[PDB]
This record gives sequence, C-alpha cells and structure tokens, in this order.
Amino acid sequence: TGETLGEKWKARLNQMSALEFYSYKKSGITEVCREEARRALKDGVATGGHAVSRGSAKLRWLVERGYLQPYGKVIDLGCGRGGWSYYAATIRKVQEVKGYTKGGPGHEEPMLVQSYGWNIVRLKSGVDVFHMAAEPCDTLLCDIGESSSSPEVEEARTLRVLSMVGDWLEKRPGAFCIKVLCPYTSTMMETLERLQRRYGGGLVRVPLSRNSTHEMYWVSGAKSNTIKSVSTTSQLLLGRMDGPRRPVKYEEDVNLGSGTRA
Ligand SMILES: Nc1nc2c(ncn2[C@@H]2O[C@H](COP(=O)(O)OP(=O)(O)OP(=O)(O)O)[C@@H](O)[C@H]2O)c(=O)[nH]1
Ligand SMILES: Nc1ncnc2c1ncn2[C@@H]1O[C@H](CSCC[C@H](N)C(=O)O)[C@@H](O)[C@H]1O
Repeated sequence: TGETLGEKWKARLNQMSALEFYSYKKSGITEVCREEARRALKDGVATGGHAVSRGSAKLRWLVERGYLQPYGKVIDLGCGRGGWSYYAATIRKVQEVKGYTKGGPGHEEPMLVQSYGWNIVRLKSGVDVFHMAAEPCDTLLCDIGESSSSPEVEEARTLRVLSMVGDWLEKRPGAFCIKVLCPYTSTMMETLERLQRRYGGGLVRVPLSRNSTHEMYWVSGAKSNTIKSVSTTSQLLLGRMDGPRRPVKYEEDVNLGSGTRA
C-alpha cells in the first residue's frame, strides 16, 4: 500500500502495451474537430475565426460554465501558440491580454492570426516565466506543466508552478485558472488544499482532457473539495482502463470570429 489512486493509475498506465495505451488515451473523452481549423491556418486564413490550437475549446468549456469570469487585464503564462490568449480576447469584460511563452527549437512559437479582438493581444516568446517578476493583473492564466512517466517528477514540476504563481496570486487577481498537471499525490493534495484556503477557488476536471494525463484545472469560480475531486478523477481514469473501449464524443470546434476591439 502507500499509493494513492492516482499513483496507482500512473503505474498501470506505464504498464499498458502500445495499443492498449493507444486505444485508452482517448477512450470516452470529448474532442473538438480540428481538421478544418488546421487547413485554414496552414493556408493562412487569419480572419476565418479558426482557433490556433485545442486550448481554445478547453478554456472555452470552462468559461461558458462560469468556472471563471475573465475581465480587465489578463496575463497568460505559457501562451505557446495563443489558444488561451485569442479566446480571452473575445470576452466582453476583458479589455487587454498579455502573453508570455518560451518558444525555441522544441517548443511552440506564438502564432499571429486575427480573430475577434486580436489587436489587444501581445505574445512575447523567449520568456522564462520562472525568472519573470509578477505583475498586478485582473485575471491570471497558467497552462504550464510537461508530462513525465514518473509521478515524482510530475510532482516536482507541478510544485515549481504553484510556487511561481504564488506571487502572481499575491497581486490580488480577481479570477484565475491554473493547470495542475499532477494533483494526485499526497503532498499535492496537501499543497493544493493549503493554497485553496488562502486564494480560494477549486479544482476541476475537463472532459476534453485525454485519459493519459491526470491534469486538473484550479479555477476561481469553483469550490470543489480538494481530496474528493481528485479521487473522483483518479477513479474515473482507472475505470476507463478496465472495461471495454468507448468512442470519442466529437463536437464542433470554437469559432472566434474576427475584427478589432477598442
Ligand atoms: N504504457 C505506455 N504508457 C505511456 C506511453 N506514452 C506515455 N505514457 C504515458 O503518457 C503520459 C503522458 O503522455 P503524453 O505524451 O503527454 O500524451 P499522450 O496521451 O501519450 O499522446 P501521444 O503523444 O500522441 O501518445 C506519460 O507520462 C507517460 O506516463 C506509451 O507509449 N506506453
Ligand atoms: N518555464 C517556462 N516559461 C515560459 N513558458 C514555458 C515554460 N515552460 C514551458 N513553457 C511553454 O508553455 C507552453 C504551455 S502549452 C500552452 C498551450 C496554450 N494554452 C494553447 O492553448 O495553445 C508550452 O508551449 C511551453 O513551450
């Protein structure tokens, strides 16, 4: 014993055969159709309203449910191509969005499309956020966390993220959404519950997430129990390994429109 359910799921995950993992990573998950979005971005239709990545539909799913209500100044730590930034520009109460990513050889460089509100969005690449000082903001976004086959490695990097956002949350942002890659260890649930008492909010699982990751999102509009919501998600991914394979629930990708904003 000694293992959490999430630590049990990870061990079983690492022991699946090639196809067993292949047919499981998207068994029963929701997924937006990205075929026509890439073809228009590959060609260059910047005013078609196409999302730059799958991150737009994931963040949209959270906002269309009030899991957070962005407004005012928005900071997007780890913007990559800008899926979260280009969607936040379409929110009415949002007035300004600033993005920061690393980019480089093995990372995503920001894309410049013109969906609705593109003129208020800036994406500065080559920025290490862990060495960047925190600014006062209205809403804070963070989608940083690379996957590892080791739960202890995912633990360490997830903790590095939550310490970094500690000074950003200290700038009293009104709303926030922070990616929690590994929330299933004993220390994480201890850590997250400590940050919750202090900064509020709650942990949420997104159906668009693959079953190959235990990531959950720490949003400001939720008030779910720390240990209960994780264990519910740990049991979900475990139950999806045992039974028969399930189809993917496809849905239409988000369209962000076009045009400028004053
Ligand atoms: N048994 C098995 N487990 C894997 C494999 N690849 C990843 N896992 C696990 O998947 C976790 C995260 O996978 P990701 O690479 O981030 O995303 P993905 O679901 O694998 O998507 P793909 O890269 O297309 O396979 C890793 O931490 C590994 O623990 C594999 O090939 N076989
Ligand atoms: N220490 C760091 N500082 C700044 N950016 C980092 C970073 N570590 C990783 N990143 C970047 O953060 C990004 C997170 S993936 C972001 C995807 C985005 N939310 C979308 O919807 O498109 C990656 O592209 C990675 O290159």
